[PDB]
Amino acid sequence: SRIGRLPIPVPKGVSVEVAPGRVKVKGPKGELEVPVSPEMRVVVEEGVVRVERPSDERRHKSLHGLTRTLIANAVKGVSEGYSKELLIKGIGYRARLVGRALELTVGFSHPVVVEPPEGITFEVPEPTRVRVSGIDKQKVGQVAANIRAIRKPSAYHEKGIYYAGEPVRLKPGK
Amino acid sequence: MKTYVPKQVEPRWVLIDAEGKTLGRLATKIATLLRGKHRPDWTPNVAMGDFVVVVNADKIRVTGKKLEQKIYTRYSGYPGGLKKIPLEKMLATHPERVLEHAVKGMLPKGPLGRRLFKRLKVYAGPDHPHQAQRPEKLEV
Amino acid sequence: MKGILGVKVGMTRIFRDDRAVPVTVILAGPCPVVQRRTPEKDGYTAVQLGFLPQNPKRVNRPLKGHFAKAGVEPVRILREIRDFNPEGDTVTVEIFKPGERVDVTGTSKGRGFAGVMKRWNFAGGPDSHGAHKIHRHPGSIGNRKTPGRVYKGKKMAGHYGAERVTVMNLEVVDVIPEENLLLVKGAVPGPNGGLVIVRETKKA
Amino acid sequence: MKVRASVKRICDKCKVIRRHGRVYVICENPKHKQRQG
RNA sequence: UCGAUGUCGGCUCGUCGCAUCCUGGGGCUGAAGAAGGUCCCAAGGGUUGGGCUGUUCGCCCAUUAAAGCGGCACGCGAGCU
RNA sequence: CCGCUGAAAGCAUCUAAGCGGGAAGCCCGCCCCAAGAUGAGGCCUCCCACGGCAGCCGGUAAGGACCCGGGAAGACC
Ligand SMILES: [Mg+2]
Ligand SMILES: [Mg+2]
Ligand SMILES: [Mg+2]
Ligand SMILES: [Mg+2]
Ligand SMILES: [Mg+2]
Ligand SMILES: [Mg+2]
Ligand SMILES: [Mg+2]
Ligand SMILES: [Mg+2]
Ligand SMILES: [Mg+2]
Ligand SMILES: [Mg+2]
Ligand SMILES: [Mg+2]
Ligand SMILES: [Mg+2]
Ligand SMILES: [Mg+2]
Ligand SMILES: [Mg+2]
Ligand SMILES: [Mg+2]
Ligand SMILES: [Mg+2]
Ligand SMILES: [Mg+2]
Ligand SMILES: [Mg+2]
Ligand SMILES: [Mg+2]
Ligand SMILES: [Mg+2]
Ligand SMILES: [Mg+2]
Ligand SMILES: [Mg+2]
Ligand SMILES: [Mg+2]
Ligand SMILES: [Mg+2]
Ligand SMILES: [Mg+2]
Ligand SMILES: [Mg+2]
Ligand SMILES: [Mg+2]
Ligand SMILES: [Mg+2]
Ligand SMILES: [Mg+2]
Ligand SMILES: [Mg+2]
Ligand SMILES: [Mg+2]
Ligand SMILES: [Mg+2]
Ligand SMILES: [Mg+2]
Ligand SMILES: [Mg+2]
Ligand SMILES: [Mg+2]
Ligand SMILES: [Mg+2]
Ligand SMILES: [Mg+2]
Ligand SMILES: [Mg+2]
Ligand SMILES: [Mg+2]
Ligand SMILES: [Mg+2]
Ligand SMILES: [Mg+2]
Ligand SMILES: [Mg+2]
Ligand SMILES: [Mg+2]
Ligand SMILES: [Mg+2]
Ligand SMILES: [Mg+2]
Ligand SMILES: [Mg+2]
Ligand SMILES: [Mg+2]
Ligand SMILES: [Mg+2]
Ligand SMILES: [Mg+2]
Ligand SMILES: [Mg+2]
Ligand SMILES: [Mg+2]
Ligand SMILES: [Mg+2]
Ligand SMILES: [Mg+2]
Ligand SMILES: [Mg+2]
Ligand SMILES: [Mg+2]
Ligand SMILES: [Mg+2]
Ligand SMILES: [Mg+2]
Ligand SMILES: [Mg+2]
Ligand SMILES: [Mg+2]
Ligand SMILES: [Mg+2]
Ligand SMILES: [Mg+2]
Ligand SMILES: [Mg+2]
Ligand SMILES: [Mg+2]
Ligand SMILES: [Zn+2]
Repeated sequence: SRIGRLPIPVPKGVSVEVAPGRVKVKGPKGELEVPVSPEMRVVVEEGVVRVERPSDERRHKSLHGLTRTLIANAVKGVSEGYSKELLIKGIGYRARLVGRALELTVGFSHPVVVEPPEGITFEVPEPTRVRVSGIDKQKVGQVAANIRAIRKPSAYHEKGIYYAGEPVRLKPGK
Repeated sequence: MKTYVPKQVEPRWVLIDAEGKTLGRLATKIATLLRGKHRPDWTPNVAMGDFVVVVNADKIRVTGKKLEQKIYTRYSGYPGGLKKIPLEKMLATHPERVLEHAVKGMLPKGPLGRRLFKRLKVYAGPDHPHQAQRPEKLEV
Repeated sequence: MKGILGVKVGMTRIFRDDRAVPVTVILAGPCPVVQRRTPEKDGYTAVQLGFLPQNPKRVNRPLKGHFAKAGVEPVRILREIRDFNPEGDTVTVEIFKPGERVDVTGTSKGRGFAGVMKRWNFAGGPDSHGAHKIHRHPGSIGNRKTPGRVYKGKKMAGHYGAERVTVMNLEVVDVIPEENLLLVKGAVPGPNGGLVIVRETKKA
Repeated sequence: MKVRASVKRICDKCKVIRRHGRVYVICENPKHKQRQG
């Protein structure tokens, strides 16, 4: 019944060095930096990282589980790295890879080209499936959300952009 | 016996850094200096106060949501000329005026206090061209 | 941001592809750069151009002097073209190609102390049905006791015309280098023989 | 979105939120979604 | 306020409020689509010409993106009627 | 309004730390005025270091004003 106390199993060989207000992480896939509240404390242990709050005030309870999960996420990233699959539903709807960028053919009067920001790398195993991959989470999380917005799911048809494993809840017409 | 009246006195120049300092609680010391009410020879109807050279005025600090909710305003004389200006943007435009406007309102009204604000010189940044005055820096 | 000083000769029309194109002609060139504004020295970028040679008998010492430091012959008029830096010592209409677009400035004709039906296009009062000496009057200028005052920026009779006016996005119809003549489709302010500036357009 | 001074929960699935000084009411039934205004 | 603050409507000239008629941005929709309905944000600009009547208002003709409601002494007679 | 990551509150949550998208509307950009902006700004060139006794009087310089011929400028100015 608590996260800010759950340890953070740092998997070798990923580094963690504390610095007031932040924590930097290095991994087989790239660096990351976790800005962190000063009021907390990040404790380094063998192959484990924790975070201690200095009191049970509500404002310290909140930032606690928060900070643990940021660092924790930052570790899986530089090691496993995150990704997300997008599902394309729509007859004429395609999605091909343009060198490095992504053009989406989803019925508009035009192709929607999206340029990959730093860290993010687009990939296409299927003109129907898309896999966004990176080391950051609130970035891999964002970009994908952006792409899904171009042609969101519809309420009346399996037609649009869907998160992988996203329900197909539809309404009736007539 | 009558009260003492001080002949013309060579003013003194002060240098006050404002970085980190709180806005309204800095301008209260300045205006006091300007007024000269820190002098044993204070006199109401003369400019017997320091000159105040404020610096790093772009780094003044403030409490709460004021950058987003403190609305500096102007009235352009014409209809609809009510200019509503947030604190955030006065800094990102004309910062030396957040402090000025603050002290300005803490100085009396009329001529005197209108030429005391003149003795105030607030510059944004760590430097001032008043080196030729050798300002006596103060800590407050 | 190329631009050039010039005078207004007049306006006719020409034919271009079975079509009549109203044009106003301008004696733009040739303008010699008599000074270059700078950010370090003056704090901003521009070019002081000269236009119309002037009889040295009417030119005085400080002016004669300034014309010296620039190795520039005297001249009648001096205007700047902000954010403009020609590579050379002299500016000419050659800087304009046909089919381009320009913004034109001229000291509009002066209508003197003109009325309200003329400066502010008001409608005045009727010419009948009982109009008592108001056929060309404005009307009511305020309310009553609240606000009990008159607005600033209010529209009333007053001097109208003879004020700077900048016309924009005109078309370079043709340029006659031989004579320093710029043909621009449209209306250019001010009377003929008046001064005008021809600055590159800021529209798209 | 509904906007009213009587924000309440309509089903077992509704959830009462405070967001940005405001009280919303989110749910999987978009109808029940409310704001306090 | 009666040793006077002239009172309806119109014309002219505006300007503000926003409980928004239009254009703009949204949620829900018994939202398929187009077109509507209902709340929310928004007052920048716009909001026609006519027939009847002193008329405000309202009805009607032809239109429109729309033909909004209200405050300024039911704005405005040392400005007109 | 729509979200990303996300605790409190092992799930969930657009927010409590933080980052995005998004109105003809706010800010800038566009046109015009404007340093009496007495906070009276800046730049180019010109003039000079005159006599008598932060003031006065007198004669010049760089310049200007009056006077005149006039102007799509303008009631006079
Ligand atoms: Mg370790
Ligand atoms: Mg311990
Ligand atoms: Mg003190
Ligand atoms: Mg005191
Ligand atoms: Mg003083
Ligand atoms: Mg404060
Ligand atoms: Mg400034
Ligand atoms: Mg010409
Ligand atoms: Mg001119
Ligand atoms: Mg005239
Ligand atoms: Mg006109
Ligand atoms: Mg007219
Ligand atoms: Mg009329
Ligand atoms: Mg009539
Ligand atoms: Mg008429
Ligand atoms: Mg009569
Ligand atoms: Mg008459
Ligand atoms: Mg009138
Ligand atoms: Mg009256
Ligand atoms: Mg009043
Ligand atoms: Mg004039
Ligand atoms: Mg031709
Ligand atoms: Mg109810
Ligand atoms: Mg219930
Ligand atoms: Mg839910
Ligand atoms: Mg009386
Ligand atoms: Mg009475
Ligand atoms: Mg009376
Ligand atoms: Mg009386
Ligand atoms: Mg409203
Ligand atoms: Mg609308
Ligand atoms: Mg709409
Ligand atoms: Mg239907
Ligand atoms: Mg339908
Ligand atoms: Mg529809
Ligand atoms: Mg709707
Ligand atoms: Mg509006
Ligand atoms: Mg309106
Ligand atoms: Mg009508
Ligand atoms: Mg009739
Ligand atoms: Mg009736
Ligand atoms: Mg009837
Ligand atoms: Mg129609
Ligand atoms: Mg409509
Ligand atoms: Mg009444
Ligand atoms: Mg009544
Ligand atoms: Mg009345
Ligand atoms: Mg009236
Ligand atoms: Mg009358
Ligand atoms: Mg009347
Ligand atoms: Mg969600
Ligand atoms: Mg989430
Ligand atoms: Mg936040
Ligand atoms: Mg953003
Ligand atoms: Mg944002
Ligand atoms: Mg988005
Ligand atoms: Mg943005
Ligand atoms: Mg537009
Ligand atoms: Mg000007
Ligand atoms: Mg000046
Ligand atoms: Mg001022
Ligand atoms: Mg000057
Ligand atoms: Mg004359
Ligand atoms: Zn519900």
